[PDB]
Amino acid sequence: DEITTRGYSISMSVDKARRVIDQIRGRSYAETLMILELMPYRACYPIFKLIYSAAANASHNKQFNKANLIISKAEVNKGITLKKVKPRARGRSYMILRPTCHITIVLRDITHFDSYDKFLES
Amino acid sequence: MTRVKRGYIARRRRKKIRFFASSFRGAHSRLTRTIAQQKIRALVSAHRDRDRQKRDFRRLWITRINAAIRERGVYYNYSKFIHDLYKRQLLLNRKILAQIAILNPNCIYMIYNEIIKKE
Amino acid sequence: FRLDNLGPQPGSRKRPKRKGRG
Amino acid sequence: IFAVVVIGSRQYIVIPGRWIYTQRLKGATVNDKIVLNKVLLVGTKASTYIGTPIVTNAAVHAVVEEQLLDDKVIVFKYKKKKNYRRNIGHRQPITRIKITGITG
RNA sequence: CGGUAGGGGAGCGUUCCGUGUUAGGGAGAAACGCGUGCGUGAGCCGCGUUGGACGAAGCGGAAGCGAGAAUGUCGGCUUG
RNA sequence: GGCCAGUGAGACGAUGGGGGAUAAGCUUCAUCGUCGAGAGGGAAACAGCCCGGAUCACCAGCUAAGGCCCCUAAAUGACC
RNA sequence: AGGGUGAAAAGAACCCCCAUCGGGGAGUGAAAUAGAACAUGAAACCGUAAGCUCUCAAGCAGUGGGAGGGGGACCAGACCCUGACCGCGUGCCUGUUGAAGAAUGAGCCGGCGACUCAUAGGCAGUGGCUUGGUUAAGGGAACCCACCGGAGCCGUAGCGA
Repeated sequence: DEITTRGYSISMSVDKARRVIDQIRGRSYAETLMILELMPYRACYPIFKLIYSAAANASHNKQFNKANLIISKAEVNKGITLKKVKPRARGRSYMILRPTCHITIVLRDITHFDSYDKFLES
Repeated sequence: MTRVKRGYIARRRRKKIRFFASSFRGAHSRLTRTIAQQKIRALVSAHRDRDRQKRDFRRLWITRINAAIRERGVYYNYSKFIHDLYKRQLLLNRKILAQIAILNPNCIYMIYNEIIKKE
Repeated sequence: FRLDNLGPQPGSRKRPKRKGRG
Repeated sequence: IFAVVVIGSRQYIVIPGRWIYTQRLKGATVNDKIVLNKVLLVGTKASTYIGTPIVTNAAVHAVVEEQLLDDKVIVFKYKKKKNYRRNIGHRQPITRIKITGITG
């Protein structure tokens, strides 16, 4: 876990969300920023500034180039909920909960090792 | 009455039941009750399989030879076979020693000609 | 003369034992 | 060699080169040699078969590998009609053998 | 030597106290794993990690002495 | 004889008799056994029927009841 | 309902992304895998990654036998973790002659929650004394509830209104 940046106490959810990060996982820093800008989901934010947050900083803070960057870890967890009350019928069948999210991803270089070799007689 | 505070005491009375539950398929290893009804099974069946383990093979040995009888010649019964050794005087070659059928079937072939001579 | 091995063995009371059964 | 000795109530075909967790052998101490002339079956080319109980000649020789209850299996039972949960561990020195001399 | 209600006969552990500013600890309690060794059993002993302070061997004494169900109580957290 | 109990609406099968049509695992008594406070083997599956009535381990043998074509081990064994 | 970061807060300048909410670094501290949701922070619950099993197989599904596979072994010696398949196999408790259920109670977890105490009497074990044994109130220069106090109660002879 090289660089891990994001936040908490988000106004989103844990169900509707996450389904967006599960698609950017194992994807480069580009293949992830070219899909979010097309995702008609609210989860796209502040998850949009997220992929950009994990990056950029890891460029001047650590020795990580803009390329070879791939979302290694990513998961949405439920934080603190608030027990609200809403009338309906004598007030009894109610609890209410606001599943907040505080995802925490991380970026890192990519392995891979290519070394093509051929013979060219002349 | 302010008890002596169970605290960690009642904490060890449940986790100990969890350690035992670390190889079950269902969720009978993530709840004291789901395991409670699970341990009892491995508490009764265990008291059975221990005595059943002997019987479980009692049928096996006989089945091992049974599958070896339908090829030789004594299509009758392996009982007469045991009867031969009984009337003979061979306290060996037991249901467990019947493993001579699968491996080295040359030794189990000798007794085949010794049972006929006796009876 | 005490044996320097960390562990005295005098003879006091230690305990009043028990008093009957039940 | 296909030997059939007696552990007191058990009669395995203990093939030379393998160990057998026998019962208690008060007669034999730790790392001591044991001989059971009660063997029935014998390898030597063709599986020989003696008449009178056990064998009259030859025998089995080996050395015990220390006695110990190995692992407490801890047997137990249970009842439904009434809560009766009890546990009991069985020792059993499971004294292992050895032997090596093999033959057809 | 199956065993309910019951009767009788033996013990472990927890808080505290007497025997203890003796001894163990910052070269370090508590929380979790493991060695799956040990006892008939509830458990005990040793130890790694984490973690942050004291706790407490043995016998006895005094207990508000360990519950997964009493449409329990309080709080938190699943499912539809 | 003394200390502490528990339990008083039990059920079923065989046998000997009252109730009902000698109809009911129905009901009410006596006797024995089982269940009820003991599994298991067998009757396909049925606690109360039958055998046998479990300190424990054991890839150890022989039997009871019930069976032996296959399915779950065991005679399409012999004679009429 | 709601307790305590640390010894003192030095409780976080500046720098980078964002709407000058939020986070990550740079630093301070023995610690912030202690920083205002903050100490040690388990369980129920909710996820990621890794090994194995997983579409022709079914019934509170574990257990006994048990192949293969991903690793760890020993200079074979056939073992330590997952488990295809196979023989059996209808939770617990309470209440009942009798249920697994269409008998009932229970969503899960932590904590919490049911024969204790006073006086007196009758027994059992044990201890001191002994046909004798033993006090209650009170007094007390009391490291101490001792001593004194035996007023009183119980027993060895009983029986009868």
